[PDB]
Amino acid sequence: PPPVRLFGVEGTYATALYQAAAKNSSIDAAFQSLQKVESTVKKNPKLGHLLLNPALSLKDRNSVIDAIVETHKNLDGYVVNLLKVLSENNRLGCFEKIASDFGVLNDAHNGLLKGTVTSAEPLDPKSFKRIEKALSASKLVGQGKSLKLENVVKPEIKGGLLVELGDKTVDLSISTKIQKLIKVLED
Amino acid sequence: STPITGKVTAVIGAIVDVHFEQSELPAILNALEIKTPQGKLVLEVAQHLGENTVRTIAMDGTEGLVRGEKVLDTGGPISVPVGRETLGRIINVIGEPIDERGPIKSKLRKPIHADPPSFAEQSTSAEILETGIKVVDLLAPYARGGKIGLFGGAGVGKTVFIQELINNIAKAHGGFSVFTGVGERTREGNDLYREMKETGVINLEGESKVALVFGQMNEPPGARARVALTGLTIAEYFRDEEGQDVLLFIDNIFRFTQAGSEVSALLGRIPSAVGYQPTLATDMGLLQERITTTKKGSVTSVQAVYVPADDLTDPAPATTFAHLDATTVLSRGISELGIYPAVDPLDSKSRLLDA
Amino acid sequence: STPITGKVTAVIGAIVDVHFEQSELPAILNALEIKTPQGKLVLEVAQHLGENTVRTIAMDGTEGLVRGEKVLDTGGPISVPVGRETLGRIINVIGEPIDERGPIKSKLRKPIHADPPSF
Amino acid sequence: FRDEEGQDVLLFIDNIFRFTQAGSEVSALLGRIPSAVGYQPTLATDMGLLQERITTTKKGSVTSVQAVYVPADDLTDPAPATTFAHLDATTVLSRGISELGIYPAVDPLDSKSRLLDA
Amino acid sequence: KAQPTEVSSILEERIKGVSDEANLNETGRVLAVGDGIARVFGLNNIQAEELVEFSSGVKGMALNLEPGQVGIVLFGSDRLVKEGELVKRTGNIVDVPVGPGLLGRVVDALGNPIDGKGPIDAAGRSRAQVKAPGILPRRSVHEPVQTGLKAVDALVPIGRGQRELIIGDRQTGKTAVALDTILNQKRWNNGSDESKKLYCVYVAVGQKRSTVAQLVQTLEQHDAMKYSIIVAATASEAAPLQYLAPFTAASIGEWFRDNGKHALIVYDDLSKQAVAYRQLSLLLRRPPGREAYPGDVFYLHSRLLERAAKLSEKEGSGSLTALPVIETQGGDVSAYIP
Amino acid sequence: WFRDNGKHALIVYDDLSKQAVAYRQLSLLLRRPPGREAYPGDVFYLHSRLLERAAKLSEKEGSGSLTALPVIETQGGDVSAYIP
Amino acid sequence: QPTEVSSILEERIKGVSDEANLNETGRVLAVGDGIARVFGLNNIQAEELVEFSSGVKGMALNLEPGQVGIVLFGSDRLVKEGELVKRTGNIVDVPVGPGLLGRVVDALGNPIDGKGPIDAAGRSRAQVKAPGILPRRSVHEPVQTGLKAVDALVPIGRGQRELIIGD
Amino acid sequence: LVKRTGNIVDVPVGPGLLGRVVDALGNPIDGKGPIDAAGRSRAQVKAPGILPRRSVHEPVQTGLKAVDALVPIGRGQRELIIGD
Ligand SMILES: Nc1ncnc2c1ncn2[C@@H]1O[C@H](COP(=O)(O)OP(=O)(O)O)[C@@H](O)[C@H]1O
Ligand SMILES: Nc1ncnc2c1ncn2[C@@H]1O[C@H](COP(=O)(O)OP(=O)(O)O)[C@@H](O)[C@H]1O
Ligand SMILES: [Mg+2]
Ligand SMILES: [Mg+2]
Repeated sequence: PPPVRLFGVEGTYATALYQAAAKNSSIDAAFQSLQKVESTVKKNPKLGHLLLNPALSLKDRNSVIDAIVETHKNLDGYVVNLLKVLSENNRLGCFEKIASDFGVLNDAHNGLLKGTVTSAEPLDPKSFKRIEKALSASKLVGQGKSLKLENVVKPEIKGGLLVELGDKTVDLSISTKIQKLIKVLED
Repeated sequence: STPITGKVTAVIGAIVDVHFEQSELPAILNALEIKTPQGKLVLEVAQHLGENTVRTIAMDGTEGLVRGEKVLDTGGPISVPVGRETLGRIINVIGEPIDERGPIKSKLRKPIHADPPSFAEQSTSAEILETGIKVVDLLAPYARGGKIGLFGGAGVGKTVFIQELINNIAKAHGGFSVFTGVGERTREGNDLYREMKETGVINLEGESKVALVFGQMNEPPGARARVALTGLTIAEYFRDEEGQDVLLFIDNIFRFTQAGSEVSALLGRIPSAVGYQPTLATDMGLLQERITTTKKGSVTSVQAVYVPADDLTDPAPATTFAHLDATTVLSRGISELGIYPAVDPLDSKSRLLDA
Repeated sequence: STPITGKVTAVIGAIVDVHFEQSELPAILNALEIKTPQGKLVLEVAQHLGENTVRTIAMDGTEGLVRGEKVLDTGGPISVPVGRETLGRIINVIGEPIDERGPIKSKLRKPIHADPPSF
Repeated sequence: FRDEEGQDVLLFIDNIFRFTQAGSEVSALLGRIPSAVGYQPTLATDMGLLQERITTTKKGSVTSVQAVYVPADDLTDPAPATTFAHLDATTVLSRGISELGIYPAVDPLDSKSRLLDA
Repeated sequence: KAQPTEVSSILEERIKGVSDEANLNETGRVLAVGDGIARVFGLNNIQAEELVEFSSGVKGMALNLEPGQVGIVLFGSDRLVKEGELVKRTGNIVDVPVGPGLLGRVVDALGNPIDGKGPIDAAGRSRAQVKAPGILPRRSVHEPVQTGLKAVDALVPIGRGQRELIIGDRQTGKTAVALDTILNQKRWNNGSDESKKLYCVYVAVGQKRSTVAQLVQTLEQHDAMKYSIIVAATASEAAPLQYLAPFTAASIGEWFRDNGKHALIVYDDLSKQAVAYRQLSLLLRRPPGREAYPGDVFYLHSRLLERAAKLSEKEGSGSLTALPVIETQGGDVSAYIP
Repeated sequence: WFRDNGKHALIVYDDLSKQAVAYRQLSLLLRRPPGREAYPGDVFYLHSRLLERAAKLSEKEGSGSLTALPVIETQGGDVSAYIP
Repeated sequence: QPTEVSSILEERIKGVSDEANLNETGRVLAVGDGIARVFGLNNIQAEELVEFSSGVKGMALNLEPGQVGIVLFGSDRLVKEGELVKRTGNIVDVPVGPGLLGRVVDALGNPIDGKGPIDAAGRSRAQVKAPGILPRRSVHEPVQTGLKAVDALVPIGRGQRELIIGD
Repeated sequence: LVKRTGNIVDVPVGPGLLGRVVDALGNPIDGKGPIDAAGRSRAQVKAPGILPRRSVHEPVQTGLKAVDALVPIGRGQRELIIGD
């Protein structure tokens, strides 16, 4: 069973790649290959437009694949097979997404759970460290995994935090609390 | 030049999907010939599905369709034999004669679909056609180059009336004629050919004057839908190059529009125009507009309209009622009395019936 | 306030799809003005398709609309000028006076989708 | 009861049209393309096995007594129309006789049975 | 480091130049052509309902502008347009020529002559779909125009600028009364006073060339063809042509209306215009509405019939008169489009 | 088989509407594009291919005959439906 | 949107990128309501008989590129997802001959009367094309149905397709 | 953020709802004060079975002096009221 559930054709290839890498125990190699491919895509903005093109033909898609493969001389023994499968399935316009879900699968198993400590103002780094240790020591999705909380400065929050971690957010924001008294005040 | 070829990817009943290479994608209404063990099968494109794939309709029985077979394009629509040699021979929508009497060595070969004559070429017909039938010669005279409609239901005698028209016109006029058998029954077809042989209009060892474009209903719906335009192509080739008055005979225009809606049902073709076919207006006008009295010659289109239990509410009979100029309705009640021609004297009106 | 802006992604006849950024998505029944050569066009939101895209309905013809066109968010429903200055003046759905009598000198603009009173 | 016990079974199935209605119910959410007037595409087949499982065998007999609720009193509706052909004895309770005063309402014409023999 | 440079250099080829020297902003590649529809990716600078060339001879209009593909309605037969063909936008919204040159000539949805007598010398070019005259620059319909037919002249008089509807069944003689008005305009169109003159324009949306030809012939027999402009989008022509032809005639009539002259537009058989737009919408992934018609057919008809109006004396007192017909079946005008 | 062997055969196509309904179910389950009254596309082609087989052969083919007697069930006497 | 989403659906749900020789074999991706979807069977023909591992026969009507649509000759209980499927190498046929007379047979030719096996002079294809236009003769031998009305006013002849349409 | 309440959809039920107007969710909308409910019942509740159900024998006094009296309603009937 893959670490997390993925849905849609943009993600089915990601979980298929993760299952294939599990058989060979080469998840790290596939991950690094995907990062190298997306870095190459970011290196050439035109190449990113080439990937997203749905009208680009089978020979042209294959040529794009040989272009992205000849550099580094091979990304991985299986990710090139996934790329050619995408070519014969016409799915080069989603490779960034497939890399995204493969990365999500990677942090799902490698103990790299991510959190979003969103606040109205940028989080003070002394207060940032206090948030990390408490949630790391807590049992919220805790089975020996690290944590990667990152501050998300948004205007929707009036103030405070929404500690988000694995389908768990605490309604500790002062904005939601002051509103929650309003409806009962208007009884 | 290298032949343009591809591989079949899908076959859904009479609909076959073929994949082509780069710059190898043909145009719509083309011919996709696939070498089949049971003779020769060709497919006609209807719409592009993207990813170098074309959605086509089988022009012949879809038995033995396998994905990956090599299908070669003919460079356009499947050219049908056109010329004097086609007279006296039954020709299908695929150009392969079903009379086992040798291939038709026609003068030329024209595609089924062609641009209709321009607006300037359109003109009205005001010439009397001698049909040899007293009631329709007097009360509802035919028009030389016009569009005639032979209304009537079942058991009323439409097809026999058409073949009698061809026989009488050939006897009384040397101009060639063509009879497209859209939705034509095989037993009725054998009857038609036996009558043509026995009447002298079709001479196997000599010169004939009528060519059959029989539809053979048991072929896939595309053949039934396109035999009408095949016969129309024969008629326009006879009119233009030969420069003679020709007699186009539609077996059943109702069956033609039914087959058009049918092939619409196989494909996406979301019905919007009339309800059962969204394209019906487009191809219907493309067909009817092509019969026109051009400066080269005149084509008289005698179409038979079948009304099931007087289904005038349906737009299909009304559409045919809009095209024609003189009607020859063959109500069954008259034939039940003893007058087997069954044409109603008061309901068979003629546009050119004036002093 | 941050300069909320969007990019046109689809024009479904009258319907126009605009892609916004994270937290920049306006709610539904929210005017979205687009600068056009034939005047001023605004669009109210009715459906949130997702992926930072909101389906909108135009208050006028969408002639000449291009993908990537900048869409400015008013901040709330379609504000229309209000007051005694609007009396005897032809004012359209958007709020621009179409009586060819000059601009409306109204000091307030109450949103059309105001909160209805309670039972 | 018919096979093992070998007894004449008086099966009284009440509102058998609800079986086809539930088939159409599940069919809409099963991804099946709706059939004519919105019924399930597999109505004919599934009701075929259901009804053909009722028959008179050598072991015994099942005298199934079914009542069919015709939608809108429209006998051309696919489910009652096919139940007509998939059934021996028919007793149509027309509303036009039910409100006429003869509430038994058995329409004396479409109520036909195969036992009508000399 | 050298290999990334080499691969970047060689990526320019083997990609059919879809991104290089094209930019996919004014050009594009067709994914697939359907039933008068060609889905093309690119055209990042495309405009709404703007004309586009397919590099084959047929024109097109981007009525729909989906993010993944630009839904373009084919302006002609779909045979000559193929998937993967390079398209080029015209840079302008769909526009048709307007002027006095169209008098005594035939045109189509794209404003080109079909009979081929000669080139059209129309003095100006206006957009096919323009905004209706404003609420202020208009006046009450007061100039009377005689119809010829007593049943409408003495009972339901049509005014100069009124969008009166002559609605009937399949066979009711709507074209008969239309031609009656056309031939009754001959009394003033052969005079000198422009106020009484009425340059009538007739639409032939979806009508086959035989019927349109017979109508043009019987119009010529009355010597009334000179002052009448005839536009035709035949049944053999594609549905987009049928959809545009009334807008073409709207622009034609608006040219006379804004020039101080009086023009008459007769929107013959707008029912098949409605069904053609319904076909275009249903084929363009538009959500179906009532009777499968899209909800914007009312939008289309309002936009089309508000063009014909009586302007104030400020705009030269020119008026455009609308006389559509609806070919209902069975006399049931209770349907959504009627 | 009887027709090609010189013998005379009579085939009765009882309840062709049932065959049409079965083909409709098969096509709808197969996600084929539905047509009029939700019936499948190649249904008229099906009926033609089934019925045109029965005929009277020529003398050179053994003079066999296959007589077709199709039977359909109308819905309330409506002969204007697709299958009728 | 710098990276728009334009994908819709693909019949491939398991990325293998290896394995071959599935031209004659296949695996059932989805099966239900008497129909099945099988990936593989590259060299299969249109409505060609196909044999399942459970013994239930099938017919290949839908042949989309992703998978071949198989309609089952019976209930779908015995067939499950991923089961191996094999081609029969031939189209559906039916035993024919003079021994069919006096027997009741299944649609596939199996004798359901239960009075022994079936003896047929040969086997003929189920989907046989109609006889050609030329090898036909005018219907002249009458078929005596026995009822006065049909025999008199609407007579039926040998080789004539006469529809008995009724409520 | 979409927090879940942890329970099936419920509505206040009890004798305190007498004289009070509430919405679908059961919140007081008439503005007469809070709703005093004995408990909370699921909006979707399975209907009583055959044995828990009883034959309708207790009359319901419609008070219409019409057919509603000669053919009654009774306690427990779901008597429909159709019409335009
Ligand atoms: N004028 C006629 N003289 C002799 N027989 C006729 C005449 N008209 C019709 N029939 C007979 O009636 C039958 C009608 O067949 P056909 O015309 O093919 O079908 P429909 O009447 O439905 O058009 C023919 O088999 C023919 O023998
Ligand atoms: N006022 C009229 N007087 C005489 N004949 C008429 C009149 N109106 C219509 N017709 C007849 O109607 C026919 C044409 O009908 P048409 O105008 O095409 O109907 P519609 O306008 O509904 O399409 C002509 O043959 C003509 O004889
Ligand atoms: Mg006939
Ligand atoms: Mg008319």
